[PDB]
Amino acid sequence: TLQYRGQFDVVRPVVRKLVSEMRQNPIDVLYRPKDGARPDAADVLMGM
Amino acid sequence: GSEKDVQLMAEVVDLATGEKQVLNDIRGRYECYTDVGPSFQSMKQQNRAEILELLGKTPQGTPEYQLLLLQYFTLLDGKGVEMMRDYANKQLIQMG
Amino acid sequence: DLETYVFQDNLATAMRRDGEIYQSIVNDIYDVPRNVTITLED
Repeated sequence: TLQYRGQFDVVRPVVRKLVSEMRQNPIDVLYRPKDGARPDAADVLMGM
Repeated sequence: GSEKDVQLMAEVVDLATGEKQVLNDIRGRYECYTDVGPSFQSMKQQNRAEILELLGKTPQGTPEYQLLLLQYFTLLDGKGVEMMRDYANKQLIQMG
Repeated sequence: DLETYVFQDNLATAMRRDGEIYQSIVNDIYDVPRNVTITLED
């Protein structure tokens, strides 16, 4: 049968706020040399 | 030579098989107690944090502040920051 | 920050794509000059 079926959402703004908050803080991998190695061991690998 | 930390090690092979054998003295086994502190990832980060703390506790316009600044600068990692590391090492060596 | 930060990021991605396309078209159409130094003593 056909009846009225509305959609009054209240949860989408929360998801939008969370994704906007997580998009404002980018995260990437940083290579650092081991303690016993040279200071510059992670230069070429980081550039690559 | 005064205060030479040789870091002597002792290892012996069985001469009957390729496997090695460890040699740890009993007298000097338990000589450092465990404690709880902040979590780091390498021994250089710990030294960097301690130098930062000492800088925070040291007032400005003092030779100790300059020594701490140079000690912090000579602990960086990146190759882009190499000018400052070399300059700090040279200054620390030339000050004796 | 702003309310439209996600839309700004999407526009930035589209602009990066546009820049890639424009760079390719320039390489295949225009005359890009090559920079070279003689390194003469004078």
